Amino acid sequence: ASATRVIQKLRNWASGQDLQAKLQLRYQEIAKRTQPPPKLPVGPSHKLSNNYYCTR
Amino acid sequence: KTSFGSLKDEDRIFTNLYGRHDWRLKGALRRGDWYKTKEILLKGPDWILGEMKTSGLRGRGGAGFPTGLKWSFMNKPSDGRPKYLVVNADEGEPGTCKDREIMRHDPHKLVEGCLVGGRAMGARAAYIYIRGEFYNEASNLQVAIREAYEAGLIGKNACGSDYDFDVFVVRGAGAYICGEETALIESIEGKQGKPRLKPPFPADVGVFGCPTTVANVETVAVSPTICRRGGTWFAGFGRERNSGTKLFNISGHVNHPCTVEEEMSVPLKELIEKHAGGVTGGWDNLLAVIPGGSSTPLIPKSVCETVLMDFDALVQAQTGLGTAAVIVMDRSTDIVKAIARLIEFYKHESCGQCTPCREGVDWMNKVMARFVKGDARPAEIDSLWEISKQIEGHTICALGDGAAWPVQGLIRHFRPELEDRMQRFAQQHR
Ligand SMILES: Cc1cc2nc3c(=O)[nH]c(=O)nc-3n(C[C@H](O)[C@H](O)[C@H](O)COP(=O)(O)O)c2cc1C
Ligand code: SF4
Repeated sequence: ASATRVIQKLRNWASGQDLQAKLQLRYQEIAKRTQPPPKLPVGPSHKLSNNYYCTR
Repeated sequence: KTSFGSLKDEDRIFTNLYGRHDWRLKGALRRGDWYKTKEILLKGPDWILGEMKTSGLRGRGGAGFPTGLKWSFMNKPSDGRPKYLVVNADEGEPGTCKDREIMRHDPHKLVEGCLVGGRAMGARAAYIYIRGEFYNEASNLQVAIREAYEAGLIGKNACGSDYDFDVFVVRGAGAYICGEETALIESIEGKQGKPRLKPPFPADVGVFGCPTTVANVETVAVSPTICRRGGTWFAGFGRERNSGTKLFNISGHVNHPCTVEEEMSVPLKELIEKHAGGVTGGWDNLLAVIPGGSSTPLIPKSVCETVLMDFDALVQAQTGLGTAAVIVMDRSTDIVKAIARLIEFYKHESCGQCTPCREGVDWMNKVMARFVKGDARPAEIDSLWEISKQIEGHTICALGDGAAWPVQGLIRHFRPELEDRMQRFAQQHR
Protein backbone atom coordinates (compact mmCIF):
# COMPACT_ATOMS: atom_id res chain seq x y z
CA ALA A 1 0.00 0.00 0.00
CA SER A 2 2.99 2.19 0.70
CA ALA A 3 4.28 2.40 -2.86
CA THR A 4 4.99 5.37 -5.08
CA ARG A 5 2.82 6.35 -8.02
CA VAL A 6 5.52 5.45 -10.55
CA ILE A 7 6.02 2.01 -8.99
CA GLN A 8 2.25 1.46 -8.87
CA LYS A 9 1.98 2.39 -12.56
CA LEU A 10 4.85 0.04 -13.42
CA ARG A 11 3.28 -2.80 -11.42
CA ASN A 12 -0.13 -2.32 -13.02
CA TRP A 13 1.29 -2.17 -16.54
CA ALA A 14 3.59 -5.15 -16.01
CA SER A 15 0.84 -7.27 -14.45
CA GLY A 16 -1.74 -6.14 -16.99
CA GLN A 17 -4.25 -5.81 -14.14
CA ASP A 18 -5.06 -3.29 -11.43
CA LEU A 19 -3.20 -4.34 -8.29
CA GLN A 20 -3.95 -1.60 -5.74
CA ALA A 21 -7.63 -2.56 -5.72
CA LYS A 22 -6.94 -6.19 -4.74
CA LEU A 23 -3.47 -6.29 -3.20
CA GLN A 24 -2.78 -9.45 -1.21
CA LEU A 25 -1.48 -7.74 1.95
CA ARG A 26 -4.03 -6.98 4.65
CA TYR A 27 -3.68 -3.53 6.22
CA GLN A 28 -6.79 -2.21 7.99
CA GLU A 29 -9.95 -3.64 6.39
CA ILE A 30 -9.72 -6.82 8.48
CA ALA A 31 -11.68 -7.25 11.70
CA LYS A 32 -10.34 -5.97 14.99
CA ARG A 33 -8.59 -8.67 17.00
CA THR A 34 -10.53 -7.71 20.13
CA GLN A 35 -14.20 -8.43 19.55
CA PRO A 36 -17.33 -7.69 21.58
CA PRO A 37 -18.63 -10.73 23.47
CA PRO A 38 -21.20 -12.88 21.67
CA LYS A 39 -24.58 -14.18 22.80
CA LEU A 40 -25.12 -17.45 20.98
CA PRO A 41 -28.74 -18.55 20.46
CA VAL A 42 -30.21 -21.73 21.84
CA GLY A 43 -31.63 -24.09 19.27
CA PRO A 44 -34.90 -26.00 19.30
CA SER A 45 -35.86 -28.44 22.07
CA HIS A 46 -35.14 -25.73 24.65
CA LYS A 47 -38.89 -25.32 25.02
CA LEU A 48 -39.45 -26.36 28.69
CA SER A 49 -42.76 -27.92 27.57
CA ASN A 50 -43.98 -30.31 24.84
CA ASN A 51 -40.37 -31.43 24.64
CA TYR A 52 -40.31 -35.09 25.61
CA TYR A 53 -37.29 -36.93 24.29
CA CYS A 54 -39.35 -39.86 23.00
CA THR A 55 -40.99 -37.55 20.44
CA ARG A 56 -37.64 -36.44 18.97
CA LYS B 1 -87.28 -35.85 41.35
CA THR B 2 -85.35 -33.45 39.11
CA SER B 3 -84.23 -31.11 41.91
CA PHE B 4 -82.41 -32.12 45.08
CA GLY B 5 -81.77 -30.51 48.44
CA SER B 6 -83.87 -29.15 51.31
CA LEU B 7 -83.47 -32.32 53.34
CA LYS B 8 -86.01 -33.04 56.05
CA ASP B 9 -84.96 -33.06 59.69
CA GLU B 10 -86.71 -36.40 60.23
CA ASP B 11 -84.57 -37.73 57.38
CA ARG B 12 -81.31 -36.26 58.73
CA ILE B 13 -79.18 -39.33 59.45
CA PHE B 14 -76.82 -37.44 61.78
CA THR B 15 -79.07 -36.04 64.49
CA ASN B 16 -77.00 -34.43 67.24
CA LEU B 17 -74.50 -32.87 64.88
CA TYR B 18 -74.46 -29.62 66.88
CA GLY B 19 -73.50 -30.88 70.31
CA ARG B 20 -76.93 -30.86 71.93
CA HIS B 21 -79.02 -33.89 72.95
CA ASP B 22 -76.51 -35.57 75.33
CA TRP B 23 -73.89 -37.34 73.17
CA ARG B 24 -73.56 -40.17 75.74
CA LEU B 25 -75.28 -43.56 75.55
CA LYS B 26 -78.56 -42.46 77.15
CA GLY B 27 -78.97 -39.67 74.61
CA ALA B 28 -77.97 -42.02 71.81
CA LEU B 29 -80.69 -44.46 72.88
CA ARG B 30 -83.18 -41.59 73.09
CA ARG B 31 -82.28 -40.42 69.57
CA GLY B 32 -82.36 -44.00 68.29
CA ASP B 33 -79.23 -46.15 68.28
CA TRP B 34 -78.48 -49.80 69.07
CA TYR B 35 -82.08 -50.50 68.04
CA LYS B 36 -82.74 -53.93 66.49
CA THR B 37 -78.97 -54.37 66.19
CA LYS B 38 -79.22 -57.93 67.52
CA GLU B 39 -81.86 -58.57 64.86
CA ILE B 40 -79.47 -57.15 62.25
CA LEU B 41 -76.60 -59.36 63.40
CA LEU B 42 -78.82 -62.44 63.41
CA LYS B 43 -80.11 -61.43 59.98
CA GLY B 44 -76.50 -61.88 58.98
CA PRO B 45 -73.66 -60.74 56.74
CA ASP B 46 -75.21 -61.44 53.33
CA TRP B 47 -78.33 -59.44 54.17
CA ILE B 48 -76.24 -56.48 55.37
CA LEU B 49 -74.09 -56.56 52.23
CA GLY B 50 -77.20 -56.75 50.05
CA GLU B 51 -78.61 -53.82 52.00
CA MET B 52 -75.47 -51.81 51.24
CA LYS B 53 -75.58 -52.80 47.57
CA THR B 54 -79.23 -51.79 47.24
CA SER B 55 -78.57 -48.52 49.07
CA GLY B 56 -75.74 -47.71 46.67
CA LEU B 57 -73.73 -45.90 49.33
CA ARG B 58 -70.30 -44.81 48.13
CA GLY B 59 -67.16 -44.06 50.11
CA ARG B 60 -67.32 -40.92 51.80
CA GLY B 61 -63.54 -40.78 52.17
CA GLY B 62 -63.14 -38.95 48.88
CA ALA B 63 -62.29 -42.17 47.08
CA GLY B 64 -65.77 -42.72 45.79
CA PHE B 65 -65.73 -46.52 45.70
CA PRO B 66 -69.01 -48.44 46.19
CA THR B 67 -69.22 -49.37 49.86
CA GLY B 68 -71.28 -52.52 49.37
CA LEU B 69 -68.93 -54.03 46.80
CA LYS B 70 -65.85 -52.95 48.78
CA TRP B 71 -67.17 -54.55 51.97
CA SER B 72 -68.27 -57.65 50.08
CA PHE B 73 -64.67 -58.11 48.95
CA MET B 74 -64.28 -60.04 52.22
CA ASN B 75 -67.18 -62.48 52.29
CA LYS B 76 -64.80 -65.42 52.01
CA PRO B 77 -64.67 -68.22 54.61
CA SER B 78 -62.02 -68.39 57.32
CA ASP B 79 -58.32 -68.69 56.44
CA GLY B 80 -56.55 -69.20 59.76
CA ARG B 81 -55.95 -65.51 60.22
CA PRO B 82 -58.47 -63.16 61.86
CA LYS B 83 -60.21 -60.38 59.98
CA TYR B 84 -60.36 -56.72 60.93
CA LEU B 85 -62.42 -53.62 60.29
CA VAL B 86 -60.40 -50.41 60.38
CA VAL B 87 -62.04 -47.01 60.64
CA ASN B 88 -60.38 -43.92 59.28
CA ALA B 89 -60.89 -41.11 61.78
CA ASP B 90 -57.71 -39.32 60.68
CA GLU B 91 -59.53 -36.54 58.76
CA GLY B 92 -56.42 -34.64 57.62
CA GLU B 93 -57.80 -32.90 54.51
CA PRO B 94 -58.09 -29.10 54.71
CA GLY B 95 -61.72 -28.00 54.81
CA THR B 96 -62.94 -31.22 56.44
CA CYS B 97 -64.50 -31.28 59.92
CA LYS B 98 -67.34 -33.82 59.59
CA ASP B 99 -65.53 -36.80 61.13
CA ARG B 100 -64.50 -34.69 64.13
CA GLU B 101 -68.08 -33.49 64.57
CA ILE B 102 -69.62 -36.95 64.48
CA MET B 103 -66.93 -38.46 66.72
CA ARG B 104 -67.39 -35.81 69.39
CA HIS B 105 -71.18 -35.46 69.11
CA ASP B 106 -72.56 -38.91 68.20
CA PRO B 107 -69.89 -41.54 68.85
CA HIS B 108 -72.32 -44.38 69.54
CA LYS B 109 -73.33 -44.25 65.88
CA LEU B 110 -69.66 -44.85 65.05
CA VAL B 111 -69.46 -47.72 67.56
CA GLU B 112 -72.66 -49.35 66.28
CA GLY B 113 -71.41 -48.97 62.73
CA CYS B 114 -68.13 -50.61 63.70
CA LEU B 115 -70.10 -53.55 65.08
CA VAL B 116 -72.42 -53.81 62.07
CA GLY B 117 -69.62 -53.53 59.51
CA GLY B 118 -67.47 -55.99 61.43
CA ARG B 119 -70.33 -58.48 61.40
CA ALA B 120 -70.97 -57.81 57.69
CA MET B 121 -67.36 -58.53 56.80
CA GLY B 122 -66.92 -61.22 59.43
CA ALA B 123 -64.34 -59.95 61.89
CA ARG B 124 -63.23 -59.82 65.49
CA ALA B 125 -62.09 -56.23 65.98
CA ALA B 126 -62.46 -52.71 64.64
CA TYR B 127 -59.44 -50.46 65.07
CA ILE B 128 -60.51 -46.81 64.94
CA TYR B 129 -57.37 -44.94 63.89
CA ILE B 130 -58.15 -41.44 65.11
CA ARG B 131 -56.09 -38.35 64.40
CA GLY B 132 -53.55 -37.55 67.09
CA GLU B 133 -54.65 -33.94 67.45
CA PHE B 134 -58.20 -35.02 68.40
CA TYR B 135 -57.43 -35.87 72.01
CA ASN B 136 -60.82 -34.76 73.34
CA GLU B 137 -62.61 -36.55 70.49
CA ALA B 138 -60.63 -39.73 71.16
CA SER B 139 -61.43 -39.51 74.87
CA ASN B 140 -65.14 -39.06 74.13
CA LEU B 141 -64.98 -42.07 71.80
CA GLN B 142 -63.31 -44.09 74.56
CA VAL B 143 -66.03 -43.02 77.00
CA ALA B 144 -68.65 -44.21 74.51
CA ILE B 145 -66.81 -47.50 73.98
CA ARG B 146 -66.55 -48.07 77.73
CA GLU B 147 -70.28 -47.37 78.05
CA ALA B 148 -71.01 -49.85 75.26
CA TYR B 149 -68.86 -52.49 76.97
CA GLU B 150 -70.66 -51.85 80.26
CA ALA B 151 -74.03 -52.16 78.51
CA GLY B 152 -72.84 -55.35 76.81
CA LEU B 153 -73.02 -54.00 73.27
CA ILE B 154 -69.41 -55.08 72.55
CA GLY B 155 -67.45 -58.10 73.67
CA LYS B 156 -68.30 -61.83 73.86
CA ASN B 157 -71.98 -61.10 73.20
CA ALA B 158 -72.51 -58.42 70.56
CA CYS B 159 -75.82 -56.92 71.73
CA GLY B 160 -76.95 -60.33 72.95
CA SER B 161 -75.98 -62.18 69.78
CA ASP B 162 -73.48 -65.03 69.73
CA TYR B 163 -71.00 -62.80 67.88
CA ASP B 164 -67.75 -61.65 69.48
CA PHE B 165 -66.35 -58.24 68.62
CA ASP B 166 -63.84 -55.76 70.02
CA VAL B 167 -63.43 -52.04 69.36
CA PHE B 168 -60.03 -50.42 69.85
CA VAL B 169 -59.02 -46.78 69.46
CA VAL B 170 -55.49 -46.05 68.27
CA ARG B 171 -54.27 -42.47 68.03
CA GLY B 172 -52.00 -41.10 65.35
CA ALA B 173 -49.16 -38.69 65.90
CA GLY B 174 -49.66 -35.92 63.38
CA ALA B 175 -49.43 -37.17 59.81
CA TYR B 176 -51.92 -36.33 57.07
CA ILE B 177 -50.59 -39.23 54.99
CA CYS B 178 -51.73 -41.59 57.75
CA GLY B 179 -55.26 -40.87 56.59
CA GLU B 180 -54.47 -43.02 53.57
CA GLU B 181 -55.69 -46.61 53.61
CA THR B 182 -52.45 -48.60 53.53
CA ALA B 183 -50.46 -45.87 55.30
CA LEU B 184 -52.98 -46.01 58.13
CA ILE B 185 -52.57 -49.79 58.16
CA GLU B 186 -48.79 -49.36 58.47
CA SER B 187 -49.25 -46.74 61.20
CA ILE B 188 -51.38 -49.19 63.18
CA GLU B 189 -48.76 -51.89 62.58
CA GLY B 190 -46.19 -49.57 64.15
CA LYS B 191 -44.01 -48.54 61.22
CA GLN B 192 -43.89 -45.16 59.52
CA GLY B 193 -46.96 -43.90 57.70
CA LYS B 194 -45.74 -44.93 54.27
CA PRO B 195 -48.45 -46.42 52.02
CA ARG B 196 -47.78 -49.84 50.54
CA LEU B 197 -48.41 -50.89 46.96
CA LYS B 198 -51.49 -52.72 45.69
CA PRO B 199 -51.71 -55.74 45.13
CA PRO B 200 -51.92 -57.11 47.82
CA PHE B 201 -55.16 -55.36 48.61
CA PRO B 202 -56.15 -54.78 52.25
CA ALA B 203 -58.89 -57.41 51.82
CA ASP B 204 -56.04 -59.94 51.48
CA VAL B 205 -53.18 -58.41 53.51
CA GLY B 206 -54.07 -55.59 55.90
CA VAL B 207 -53.04 -54.83 59.48
CA PHE B 208 -50.80 -57.61 60.85
CA GLY B 209 -51.11 -59.39 57.50
CA CYS B 210 -54.79 -60.15 58.09
CA PRO B 211 -57.75 -59.47 55.78
CA THR B 212 -58.95 -55.98 56.70
CA THR B 213 -61.39 -53.41 55.37
CA VAL B 214 -60.67 -49.70 55.81
CA ALA B 215 -63.75 -47.47 55.91
CA ASN B 216 -64.53 -43.83 56.60
CA VAL B 217 -66.19 -42.67 59.82
CA GLU B 218 -69.15 -41.20 57.94
CA THR B 219 -69.50 -44.45 55.98
CA VAL B 220 -69.59 -46.69 59.03
CA ALA B 221 -71.69 -44.16 60.93
CA VAL B 222 -74.42 -44.16 58.28
CA SER B 223 -74.08 -47.96 57.98
CA PRO B 224 -76.42 -49.06 60.84
CA THR B 225 -79.13 -46.53 60.00
CA ILE B 226 -78.91 -47.73 56.39
CA CYS B 227 -79.39 -51.29 57.62
CA ARG B 228 -82.23 -50.27 59.94
CA ARG B 229 -84.26 -47.98 57.66
CA GLY B 230 -84.00 -49.98 54.46
CA GLY B 231 -81.64 -48.73 51.79
CA THR B 232 -84.26 -48.07 49.18
CA TRP B 233 -84.81 -44.96 51.32
CA PHE B 234 -81.10 -44.07 51.13
CA ALA B 235 -81.10 -44.65 47.37
CA GLY B 236 -84.24 -42.51 47.22
CA PHE B 237 -82.13 -39.63 48.41
CA GLY B 238 -79.68 -38.25 45.86
CA ARG B 239 -79.44 -38.90 42.15
CA GLU B 240 -78.70 -42.24 40.50
CA ARG B 241 -75.30 -43.68 41.55
CA ASN B 242 -74.81 -40.70 43.92
CA SER B 243 -77.29 -41.49 46.66
CA GLY B 244 -78.09 -40.62 50.24
CA THR B 245 -77.12 -37.78 52.53
CA LYS B 246 -73.75 -36.10 52.92
CA LEU B 247 -72.03 -33.99 55.57
CA PHE B 248 -70.96 -30.80 53.80
CA ASN B 249 -68.44 -28.57 55.49
CA ILE B 250 -68.46 -25.01 54.16
CA SER B 251 -65.50 -22.82 55.03
CA GLY B 252 -63.64 -19.81 53.72
CA HIS B 253 -65.28 -16.55 52.68
CA VAL B 254 -68.84 -17.35 53.66
CA ASN B 255 -70.97 -15.51 56.19
CA HIS B 256 -71.55 -18.55 58.44
CA PRO B 257 -68.98 -21.31 57.87
CA CYS B 258 -70.58 -24.48 59.13
CA THR B 259 -70.99 -28.24 58.89
CA VAL B 260 -74.46 -29.28 57.72
CA GLU B 261 -76.01 -32.55 56.60
CA GLU B 262 -77.65 -32.17 53.19
CA GLU B 263 -79.00 -34.42 50.46
CA MET B 264 -76.69 -35.38 47.62
CA SER B 265 -77.00 -33.66 44.21
CA VAL B 266 -77.91 -30.37 45.90
CA PRO B 267 -76.76 -27.31 43.91
CA LEU B 268 -73.59 -25.64 45.15
CA LYS B 269 -75.25 -22.21 45.04
CA GLU B 270 -78.33 -23.52 46.87
CA LEU B 271 -76.14 -25.19 49.52
CA ILE B 272 -74.09 -22.05 50.18
CA GLU B 273 -77.02 -19.62 50.13
CA LYS B 274 -79.15 -21.88 52.35
CA HIS B 275 -76.67 -23.09 54.97
CA ALA B 276 -73.60 -20.83 54.91
CA GLY B 277 -75.52 -17.56 54.66
CA GLY B 278 -73.99 -16.73 51.29
CA VAL B 279 -70.61 -15.50 50.14
CA THR B 280 -69.16 -12.50 51.97
CA GLY B 281 -70.17 -9.67 49.65
CA GLY B 282 -72.54 -11.85 47.64
CA TRP B 283 -72.67 -14.45 44.92
CA ASP B 284 -71.38 -11.78 42.55
CA ASN B 285 -68.41 -11.36 44.88
CA LEU B 286 -67.75 -15.11 44.74
CA LEU B 287 -64.62 -15.93 42.72
CA ALA B 288 -63.83 -19.64 43.09
CA VAL B 289 -64.77 -22.74 45.07
CA ILE B 290 -62.93 -25.94 45.96
CA PRO B 291 -65.80 -28.45 46.32
CA GLY B 292 -63.71 -31.29 47.71
CA GLY B 293 -61.33 -30.75 50.55
CA SER B 294 -57.98 -30.04 48.98
CA SER B 295 -57.37 -32.82 46.45
CA THR B 296 -59.94 -31.47 44.08
CA PRO B 297 -59.25 -28.58 41.68
CA LEU B 298 -60.96 -25.20 41.50
CA ILE B 299 -64.25 -24.33 39.89
CA PRO B 300 -64.90 -20.64 39.13
CA LYS B 301 -68.15 -18.75 39.67
CA SER B 302 -69.31 -19.37 36.08
CA VAL B 303 -69.50 -23.15 36.50
CA CYS B 304 -70.35 -22.83 40.21
CA GLU B 305 -73.62 -21.22 39.08
CA THR B 306 -75.26 -24.50 38.05
CA VAL B 307 -73.07 -27.35 39.33
CA LEU B 308 -74.55 -30.09 41.50
CA MET B 309 -72.92 -31.95 44.39
CA ASP B 310 -72.41 -35.46 43.02
CA PHE B 311 -69.31 -37.46 42.27
CA ASP B 312 -70.53 -37.68 38.67
CA ALA B 313 -71.53 -34.01 38.52
CA LEU B 314 -68.15 -32.80 39.74
CA VAL B 315 -66.37 -35.28 37.46
CA GLN B 316 -68.33 -33.68 34.61
CA ALA B 317 -67.26 -30.27 35.94
CA GLN B 318 -63.63 -31.56 35.95
CA THR B 319 -63.49 -31.81 39.74
CA GLY B 320 -64.39 -34.38 42.35
CA LEU B 321 -66.57 -34.83 45.38
CA GLY B 322 -63.98 -35.63 47.99
CA THR B 323 -64.86 -35.04 51.62
CA ALA B 324 -67.55 -32.52 50.54
CA ALA B 325 -65.58 -29.58 51.94
CA VAL B 326 -66.64 -26.45 50.07
CA ILE B 327 -63.84 -23.91 50.46
CA VAL B 328 -65.10 -20.55 49.17
CA MET B 329 -62.89 -17.74 47.88
CA ASP B 330 -64.39 -14.36 46.99
CA ARG B 331 -62.88 -11.80 44.62
CA SER B 332 -60.91 -10.10 47.41
CA THR B 333 -58.34 -12.87 47.79
CA ASP B 334 -55.08 -14.12 46.31
CA ILE B 335 -56.10 -17.31 44.51
CA VAL B 336 -52.49 -18.02 43.54
CA LYS B 337 -51.44 -17.67 47.19
CA ALA B 338 -54.24 -20.01 48.30
CA ILE B 339 -53.15 -22.67 45.81
CA ALA B 340 -49.51 -22.16 46.80
CA ARG B 341 -50.45 -22.66 50.45
CA LEU B 342 -52.17 -25.90 49.46
CA ILE B 343 -48.99 -27.02 47.69
CA GLU B 344 -47.08 -26.04 50.86
CA PHE B 345 -49.45 -28.35 52.75
CA TYR B 346 -48.83 -31.23 50.36
CA LYS B 347 -45.07 -30.67 50.50
CA HIS B 348 -45.14 -30.72 54.29
CA GLU B 349 -47.40 -33.78 54.43
CA SER B 350 -45.73 -35.90 51.74
CA CYS B 351 -44.43 -39.12 53.22
CA GLY B 352 -41.37 -39.12 50.99
CA GLN B 353 -41.49 -42.70 49.69
CA CYS B 354 -41.98 -42.11 45.95
CA THR B 355 -39.51 -40.05 44.03
CA PRO B 356 -42.37 -38.54 41.88
CA CYS B 357 -44.43 -37.20 44.80
CA ARG B 358 -41.39 -36.37 46.95
CA GLU B 359 -39.27 -34.45 44.44
CA GLY B 360 -42.13 -33.21 42.27
CA VAL B 361 -44.21 -31.76 45.08
CA ASP B 362 -41.14 -30.01 46.47
CA TRP B 363 -40.59 -28.70 42.93
CA MET B 364 -44.24 -27.64 42.70
CA ASN B 365 -43.91 -25.79 46.00
CA LYS B 366 -40.92 -23.81 44.74
CA VAL B 367 -42.57 -23.07 41.37
CA MET B 368 -45.80 -21.94 43.03
CA ALA B 369 -43.91 -19.67 45.43
CA ARG B 370 -42.24 -18.08 42.42
CA PHE B 371 -45.69 -17.79 40.81
CA VAL B 372 -46.98 -15.91 43.85
CA LYS B 373 -44.00 -13.55 43.79
CA GLY B 374 -44.22 -13.16 40.01
CA ASP B 375 -40.63 -13.94 38.92
CA ALA B 376 -41.58 -16.73 36.52
CA ARG B 377 -42.21 -16.78 32.77
CA PRO B 378 -45.38 -17.92 30.96
CA ALA B 379 -43.58 -20.98 29.55
CA GLU B 380 -43.23 -22.21 33.14
CA ILE B 381 -47.03 -22.51 33.33
CA ASP B 382 -47.00 -25.30 30.75
CA SER B 383 -43.83 -26.65 32.38
CA LEU B 384 -45.72 -26.92 35.68
CA TRP B 385 -48.64 -28.54 33.86
CA GLU B 386 -46.29 -31.21 32.52
CA ILE B 387 -44.76 -31.66 35.98
CA SER B 388 -48.27 -32.25 37.35
CA LYS B 389 -49.00 -34.76 34.59
CA GLN B 390 -45.73 -36.53 35.43
CA ILE B 391 -46.64 -36.72 39.13
CA GLU B 392 -50.22 -37.88 38.59
CA GLY B 393 -50.70 -41.60 38.07
CA HIS B 394 -47.03 -42.41 38.73
CA THR B 395 -47.11 -42.69 42.54
CA ILE B 396 -47.87 -45.37 45.11
CA CYS B 397 -50.75 -43.50 46.75
CA ALA B 398 -53.08 -40.70 45.72
CA LEU B 399 -51.36 -37.86 47.57
CA GLY B 400 -49.45 -37.20 44.35
CA ASP B 401 -52.70 -36.93 42.40
CA GLY B 402 -54.22 -34.81 45.16
CA ALA B 403 -51.27 -32.45 44.94
CA ALA B 404 -51.27 -32.35 41.14
CA TRP B 405 -54.99 -31.62 40.74
CA PRO B 406 -55.19 -28.14 42.41
CA VAL B 407 -52.26 -27.01 40.25
CA GLN B 408 -54.11 -28.30 37.19
CA GLY B 409 -57.28 -26.47 38.22
CA LEU B 410 -55.40 -23.22 38.80
CA ILE B 411 -53.67 -23.48 35.41
CA ARG B 412 -56.93 -24.47 33.72
CA HIS B 413 -59.01 -21.58 35.04
CA PHE B 414 -56.88 -18.75 36.45
CA ARG B 415 -54.13 -18.66 33.85
CA PRO B 416 -54.58 -14.96 32.91
CA GLU B 417 -54.12 -14.16 36.61
CA LEU B 418 -50.73 -15.92 36.58
CA GLU B 419 -49.74 -14.18 33.34
CA ASP B 420 -50.85 -10.82 34.75
CA ARG B 421 -48.74 -11.34 37.87
CA MET B 422 -45.72 -12.28 35.75
CA GLN B 423 -46.04 -9.26 33.46
CA ARG B 424 -46.60 -6.91 36.42
CA PHE B 425 -43.48 -8.29 38.11
CA ALA B 426 -41.46 -7.97 34.90
CA GLN B 427 -42.55 -4.40 34.24
CA GLN B 428 -42.00 -3.36 37.87
CA HIS B 429 -38.50 -4.90 37.94
CA ARG B 430 -37.39 -3.27 34.69
C1 LIG C 1 -53.18 -38.62 51.15
C2 LIG C 1 -54.52 -39.23 51.47
C3 LIG C 1 -55.18 -38.85 52.63
C4 LIG C 1 -56.42 -39.40 52.96
N1 LIG C 1 -57.02 -39.01 54.14
C5 LIG C 1 -58.15 -39.56 54.46
C6 LIG C 1 -58.74 -39.20 55.71
O1 LIG C 1 -58.31 -38.35 56.48
N2 LIG C 1 -59.91 -39.88 56.00
C7 LIG C 1 -60.51 -40.82 55.21
O2 LIG C 1 -61.53 -41.37 55.62
N3 LIG C 1 -59.96 -41.14 54.02
C8 LIG C 1 -58.83 -40.55 53.67
N4 LIG C 1 -58.23 -40.90 52.48
C9 LIG C 1 -58.89 -41.78 51.50
C10 LIG C 1 -58.83 -43.26 51.85
O3 LIG C 1 -58.16 -43.99 50.83
C11 LIG C 1 -60.26 -43.80 52.01
O4 LIG C 1 -60.96 -42.97 52.92
C12 LIG C 1 -60.31 -45.23 52.54
O5 LIG C 1 -60.04 -46.13 51.46
C13 LIG C 1 -61.65 -45.55 53.17
O6 LIG C 1 -62.60 -45.84 52.13
P1 LIG C 1 -64.10 -45.31 52.09
O7 LIG C 1 -64.12 -43.92 51.62
O8 LIG C 1 -64.85 -46.26 51.18
O9 LIG C 1 -64.68 -45.46 53.48
C14 LIG C 1 -56.99 -40.35 52.11
C15 LIG C 1 -56.34 -40.73 50.95
C16 LIG C 1 -55.11 -40.18 50.62
C17 LIG C 1 -54.42 -40.60 49.35
S1 SF4 D 1 -47.29 -40.41 46.66
FE1 SF4 D 1 -46.07 -39.29 48.25
S2 SF4 D 1 -47.28 -39.52 50.18
FE2 SF4 D 1 -47.98 -41.15 48.71
S3 SF4 D 1 -46.68 -43.01 49.10
FE3 SF4 D 1 -45.63 -41.77 47.47
S4 SF4 D 1 -44.13 -40.46 48.62
FE4 SF4 D 1 -45.70 -41.19 50.13
